[PDB]
Amino acid sequence: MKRTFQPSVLKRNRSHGFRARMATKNGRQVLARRRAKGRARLTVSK
Amino acid sequence: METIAKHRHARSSAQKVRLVADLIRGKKVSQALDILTYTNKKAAVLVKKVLESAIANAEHNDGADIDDLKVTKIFVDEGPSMKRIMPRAKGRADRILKRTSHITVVVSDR
Amino acid sequence: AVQQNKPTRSKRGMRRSHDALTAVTSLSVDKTSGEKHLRHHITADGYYRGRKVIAK
Amino acid sequence: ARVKRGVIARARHKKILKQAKGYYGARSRVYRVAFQAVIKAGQYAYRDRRQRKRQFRQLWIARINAAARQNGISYSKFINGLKKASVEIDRKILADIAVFDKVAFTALVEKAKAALA
Amino acid sequence: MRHRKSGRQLNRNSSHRQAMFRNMAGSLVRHEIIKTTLPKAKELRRVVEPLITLAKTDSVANRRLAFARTRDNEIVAKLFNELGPRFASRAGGYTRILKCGFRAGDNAPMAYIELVDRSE
RNA sequence: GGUUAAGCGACUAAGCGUACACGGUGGAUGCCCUGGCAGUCAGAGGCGAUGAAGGACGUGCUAAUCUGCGAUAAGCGUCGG
RNA sequence: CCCGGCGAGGGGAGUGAAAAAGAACCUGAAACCGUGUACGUACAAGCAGUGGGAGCACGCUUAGGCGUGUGACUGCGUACC
RNA sequence: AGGACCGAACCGACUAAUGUUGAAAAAUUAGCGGAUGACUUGUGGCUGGGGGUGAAAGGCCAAUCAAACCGGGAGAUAGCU
RNA sequence: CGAAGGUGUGCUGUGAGGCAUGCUGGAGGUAUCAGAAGUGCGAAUGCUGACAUAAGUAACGAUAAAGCGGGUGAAAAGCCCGCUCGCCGGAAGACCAAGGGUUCCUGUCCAACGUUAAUCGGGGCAGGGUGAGUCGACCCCUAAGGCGAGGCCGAAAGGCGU
Ligand SMILES: [Mg+2]
Repeated sequence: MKRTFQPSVLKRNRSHGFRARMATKNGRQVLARRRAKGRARLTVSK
Repeated sequence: METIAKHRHARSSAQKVRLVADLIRGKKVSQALDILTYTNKKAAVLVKKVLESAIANAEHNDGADIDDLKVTKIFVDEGPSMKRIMPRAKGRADRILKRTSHITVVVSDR
Repeated sequence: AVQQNKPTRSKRGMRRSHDALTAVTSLSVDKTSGEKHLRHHITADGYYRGRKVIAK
Repeated sequence: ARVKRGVIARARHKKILKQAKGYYGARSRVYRVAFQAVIKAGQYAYRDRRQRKRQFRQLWIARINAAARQNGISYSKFINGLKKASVEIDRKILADIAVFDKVAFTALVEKAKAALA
Repeated sequence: MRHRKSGRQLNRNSSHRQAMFRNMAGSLVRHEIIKTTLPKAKELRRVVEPLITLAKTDSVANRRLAFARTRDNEIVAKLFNELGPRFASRAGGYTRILKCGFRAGDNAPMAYIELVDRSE
């Protein structure tokens, strides 16, 4: 049974990565919110 | 003089060990050791080690009379439990309990 | 099929009345070394009917 | 100011379990069951404080009737003659007399029979 | 429902039972002393003892028939030469069972089985 | 004193129930706070291309983490206590 | 030091006011699980109590039928929101 | 030559049994259909919620869909329990 | 010379309650009169933690299959060696991509894990191990597509595009 999550690092970085987030105004809002919340892993990269 | 020797956090259920404890309660030590070492249970091995520990406990720390030594008080108390997760069908989880036991043996000549 | 009421410890205790173990009493005494062993069984060091059976 | 209820609640629980000391199983250990047992014990105690008077009254009449019929008279006739003799002895003492001192009870029945006529 | 029936199952099918006894029969005669469970030892006598009786007479036909069991030439080689003369003057009862308690892994009735004399 | 008959009859607890004593698991209650919450009085009310906020990796006699620091890497120079 | 598998665990000795403060460590309740003692229970039917109540065991008292623990039998009694 | 035939890999899921706190939040076994095409599959990309996509079942859109998920309005409102 | 708290006993009040004391406890508590409430729990398929019941019952995860001898070891059906028996063998063999991120080898241990035993292990601890001009990546170029100086358009955000 093929489950929903099929891992792929290349797609993972291009979708939720740091540069993908910074490419849009909305992504900067997401990064600002996580920085305010103080999360250790700001993005998904590495 | 009463001699106390106990095993704490023994990896066995209190109910299982208690089934062997009542076999030797109040019996003579000379025969009590024979019953334990000829009993086909894991708990028999555990209580035998405690009983032998009490025997040398009542001679290195007490005076004499090994032959007249008699087990007076024996009881098994439930100890801390360990919580483990056993997955079941349809994504349901069941918390299984791994029960530890405290085996206390009190032996005295009188 | 499952309980409708919680059984008490009295019912639990009476159910375990027949679960008590039967301790052996008079296993045997060897005729050569005089050591305890099961009936119709060899001893720890391979004694049965006095004569060697295992030779280690 | 925040108030901690850990001390007063425990004291109330001990009091209820104290009153229900030794009924059966959970009724002497579990407050949720002990409290119901304590209240039901109160209703029975209140109810039987009135039933005790009726119970002992029933016993005394039975013993008086037994003793009177031993002398050859029914209980109803004994009291009927007893009232006609203007004697105001209650059934408790009459039952007490009938058991311990036989000759005294024989005096009561003879007077009742005499006063009956 | 086991009325006058003999032949234990040992929680195995016919193929596994035949192979396990065949392997165990060769191992027993090779060493003259093995330790196995009581039910295994008791059914092993219904295999090795008939084999020894067949080995009492040495012939080309008997050796080939004896080779069809235990499927090993060395076991057949030891028979008809070693265990033949020893048991020539014996009528049955070539093996005996010595109970030795229970295992510590599964608590099973343990017993040694060996030949009569073993020449030791 | 004995035989027979009749009547009555406790002492048994495999286990359980009640009370007490002694224990185990459990971590409630009491006490405590280099932790929070709300304010008052003052300051600051911004940082950054002379490279910000926030991070990665290194840096000790160091194996890890926290803190500091940045190949001059738990640090360097000057002036004071 | 001893038992124990050169373990775990435990008992001694010692420190300590205290180890009934031993690192699972202040105080350590209840549910729950046991050991011993006292009483009852193997011909008795049901919200398990209540009123009466023999018997049994322990403390009384120096007698005075007292108190505590249990409860054979018996009338009544079908939980709470 | 064939949207040809029988039949492996591969794709799919018509029947029966088991399983139904399962080995499995739709599977296993025995059978079954297609299997050179309107076929299947790997990698990457695009279409974003009154919207997408749909050989059309109001089916699918991260184990969900007659309007996905997360946060906010928000302690919505409830003559109801 | 013993506070709070905990655990029993006795006395006392029409009741919520109050007082005294035995033991534990080992440092705070607080009269009377007033003042302020996060002020009194048995229920809300209440919330959090702990512990029961079923019960030592079901189950221990493909019916491919184990037996013996020796060894280490306190202990061997499961670890190592050897002999057999069986299974896969267009796989249950071998090499890679994706993914994982030290699971690889050696020494040592059985606290926790392995649905049992454990000396064994993909478990704990320590040490070691990955060597490229020719392999791949990197690098030159490009498809679908993404971004996009100027530019066009759009309340702003922004959309499209050379
Ligand atoms: Mg109690």
